[PDB]
Amino acid sequence: NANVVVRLLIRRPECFGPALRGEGGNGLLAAMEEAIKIAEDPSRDGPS
Amino acid sequence: EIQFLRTDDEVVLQCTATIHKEQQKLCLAAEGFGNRLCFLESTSNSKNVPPDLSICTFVLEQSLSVRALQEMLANHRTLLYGHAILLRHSYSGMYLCCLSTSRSSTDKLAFDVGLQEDTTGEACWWTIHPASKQRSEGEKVRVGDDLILVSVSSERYLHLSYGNGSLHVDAAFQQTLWSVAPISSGSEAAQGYLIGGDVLRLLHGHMDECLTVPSGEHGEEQRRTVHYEGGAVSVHARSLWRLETLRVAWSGSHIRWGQPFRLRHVTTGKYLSLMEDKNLLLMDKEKADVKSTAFTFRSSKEKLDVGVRKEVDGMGTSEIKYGDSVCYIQHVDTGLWLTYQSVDSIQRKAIMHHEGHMDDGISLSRSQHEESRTARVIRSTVFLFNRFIRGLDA
Amino acid sequence: KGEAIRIRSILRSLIPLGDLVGVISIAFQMPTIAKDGNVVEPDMSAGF
Repeated sequence: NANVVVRLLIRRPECFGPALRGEGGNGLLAAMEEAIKIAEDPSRDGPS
Repeated sequence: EIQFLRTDDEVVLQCTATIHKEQQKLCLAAEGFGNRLCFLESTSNSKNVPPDLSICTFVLEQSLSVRALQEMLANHRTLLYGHAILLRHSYSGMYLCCLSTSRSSTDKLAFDVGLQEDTTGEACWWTIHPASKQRSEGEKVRVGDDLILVSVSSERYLHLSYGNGSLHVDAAFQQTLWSVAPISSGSEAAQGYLIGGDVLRLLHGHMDECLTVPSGEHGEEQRRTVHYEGGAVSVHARSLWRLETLRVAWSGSHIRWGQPFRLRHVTTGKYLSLMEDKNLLLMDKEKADVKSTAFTFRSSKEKLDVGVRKEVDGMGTSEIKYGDSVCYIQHVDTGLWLTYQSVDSIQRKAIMHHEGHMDDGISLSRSQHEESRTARVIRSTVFLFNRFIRGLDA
Repeated sequence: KGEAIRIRSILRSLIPLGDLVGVISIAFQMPTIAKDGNVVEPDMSAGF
């Protein structure tokens, strides 16, 4: 069940999020601090 | 009866590229010595720019089942979908593979596709999967069928990437449809007869003089002329010509009388052509138009009705024989005949004349694979070394 | 096992080691006692 899942999520790479998608994504770490930024900013975090 | 593609046959892998809302067919190409990385050269613009199929042709080595290949890696059939094929580059003799390295121009998952000396390892083997729902695993591979390839080692798809500024081939999980068109079949080839893509020598009636270019004095502007010389020139690499047909598919079929073809000097890479002054002159690949670079062999010098026969998808009849057959060459449009000046290391110039001399017979002598490969390597080294010298001079 | 080695290599291709190290290197903000004597509790449902 692990091999099938990894093959399917790698056949469809958009499952990995925009950061790890790889057509110009910033990266896992960069998205990590970006989500930190969003977490501190109230406008991007809540509906407002 | 629809043909089925098979090993020991020579094929080109074609993929479609949609640029400016227009589809351009491209064959997977890779120059053996030098750049191991594969690339694409246009095959849709054959009229304006000749395609170099010598680096686009591949040979199917073996088609083993998944179980058999796994077992043997642990240690004239018929293709079926679900097999793994071994593609060997006809010119270089090296095998297509996933290089396991990545330029990472788009993403980190995709790897580069190149050529490998050694077959051992799962990189060289590529599994054929049916890209059409009308095809199932175990079905016979069709000539007109469209294919998708999966690498055994990487489990990526042979993918043409539009994301790069230039069209590129990479092993990616995105899949791209690859159409494979036959060039020739080895079994049906007849020994001693001219076929498309051969490297050959144009030998005059006496065998003594051969059509060639001036000796190398480091100037292409003066190398561009063509004439007849004899002696060591016959065994040298300046008198080797490649007869390239005008059709992309079945280009390795037996050449027929009155068949349009283009001649390319192997050492210089320029294509034989006719200028407005009715004098032959070599010109570059980019501006080698079909209306200036196309010639036809004819059995008799007199104006027999050549006619038009519909081109067929097969090896065909062996109308021209090496040495035995006597050929007469003319331009397709003007119809003049290639002939000597009649004014003579003969160093007699060759001209394009309407009625031509009586002794304009040129036979055909086939060159060996080693000698053709040496000339190709010579040209590919001259180009690179001249680039290097020009860079140092700048 | 060839398949297992392959899956591990693919996973390392998906996730660079440096990104893992950086995300591990990112630290937390911890609650502090306010001036009245109450420890301000940063809501972790809105934080790392």
